Amino acid sequence: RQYELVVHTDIDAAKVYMGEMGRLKSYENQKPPFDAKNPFLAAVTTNRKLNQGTERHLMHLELDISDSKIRYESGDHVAVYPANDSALVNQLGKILGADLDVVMSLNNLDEESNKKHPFPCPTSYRTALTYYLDITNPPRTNVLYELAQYASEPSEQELLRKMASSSGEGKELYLSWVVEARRHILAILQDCPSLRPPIDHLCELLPRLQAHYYSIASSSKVHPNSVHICAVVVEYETKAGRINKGVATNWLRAKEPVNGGRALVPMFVRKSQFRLPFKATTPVIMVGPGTGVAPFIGFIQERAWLRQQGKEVGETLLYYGCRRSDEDYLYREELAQFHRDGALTQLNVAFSREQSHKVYVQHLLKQDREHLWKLIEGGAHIYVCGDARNMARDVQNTFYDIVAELGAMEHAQAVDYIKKLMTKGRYSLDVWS
Ligand SMILES: Cc1cc2nc3c(=O)[nH]c(=O)nc-3n(C[C@H](O)[C@H](O)[C@H](O)COP(=O)(O)OP(=O)(O)OC[C@H]3O[C@@H](n4cnc5c(N)ncnc54)[C@H](O)[C@@H]3O)c2cc1C
Repeated sequence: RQYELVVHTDIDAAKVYMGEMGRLKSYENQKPPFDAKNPFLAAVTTNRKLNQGTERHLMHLELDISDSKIRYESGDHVAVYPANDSALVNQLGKILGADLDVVMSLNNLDEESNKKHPFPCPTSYRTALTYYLDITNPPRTNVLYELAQYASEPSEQELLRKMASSSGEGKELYLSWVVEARRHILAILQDCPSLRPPIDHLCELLPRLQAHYYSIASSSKVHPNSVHICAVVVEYETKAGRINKGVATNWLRAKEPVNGGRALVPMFVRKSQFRLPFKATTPVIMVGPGTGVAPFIGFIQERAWLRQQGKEVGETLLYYGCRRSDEDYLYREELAQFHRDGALTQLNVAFSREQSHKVYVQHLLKQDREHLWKLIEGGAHIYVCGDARNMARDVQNTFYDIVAELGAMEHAQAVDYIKKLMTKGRYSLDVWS
């Protein structure tokens, strides 16, 4: 293996990592500048449910960044360093027969290597499993390969070796049993009960818990000291009878502003190129169904603020979409108000499940082809946010058709027309999977 275990049975508390990603005690003793290595622990001042129905949980959070000196603009992303579910960590410690509160360090056997440890050390197994390791995604084949030796029941050891191998059947079993069944490490330990790996080796094998990104849903012109997040919680039943929970979204959902004690979220801002036009008079066309509406809430807040200040602001159009108006229409109240006040020139919403067939944002775009062409020819900026798997492409193709038709040009010329808009920064995307 790559690291050797050094147990610290008599270490001073002040020398022990408790979840910080960078410098020891940086989470507790907060000093700017705040960035990825020194994230700001923002207090959650608001955490509320956005959707009307109960099929899913969509939430709006407001993170207090006052005194952080952090600067941001609508369009930027906010990264958060989440924590795993404490109950899940507890289950892992129990099934492994390990004392999670043991403080230790895993040191690279190669004393010259720049990578001295697998994560911040010294630290306890509980802390590592909570803040530093990924214990929810399907383990890679290499992890299964190393774990097989620890399964004392021959049949289970054979199963693990098979799924970690390159045999035809082995690959199909891994695909269905680990990947498709979404079996995380605890699920594997439960389904192969003879598997008893030492916790320190397990901590060396698992991947690191990663920062998760969200599109800031506020304008710094309106909320300079608060960063807002709009997110859908990930929670589903697996094909193995278990309930899997997305790490960051369930961690955020549990952040109660609230005995007192503020709910803190370690975060940092990652600058993007997704930006409103330099001139407020320039029109904007925003397309963002579902949580893709996130950055546009900030855009609209900003355009509304500018109008309120007394500045001239161009047309501001939003093409939003949800399943049902009484199920998951995000920011329905806020958007209605912005429209009523004139901040939002047009509020076009596609309710995809209110009829037998699908009605999506691109259907509304095409039906508004005339005005959209007028706006585009006039210098308007187009923005698309949300699903990158199909929505983004479908929307792009719709703009191709609009330009080809009303622009009286061939598809090829339409593609070049849109591509030039992208190079000129007039067609921007903020999509994810
Ligand atoms: C630049 C950028 C901006 C983003 N902005 C936003 C935003 O504004 N709002 C927002 O809500 N999200 C946003 N996301 C998505 C966000 O970063 C997270 O991926 C999402 O919140 C899920 O994280 P999690 O920690 O809860 O899930 P994780 O624990 O990371 O788990 C996610 C994984 O679970 C699996 N999964 C999810 N649902 C199912 C299912 N039904 N069945 C089987 N497997 C499933 C997939 O393999 C998925 O990759 C953005 C992503 C990027 C890259």
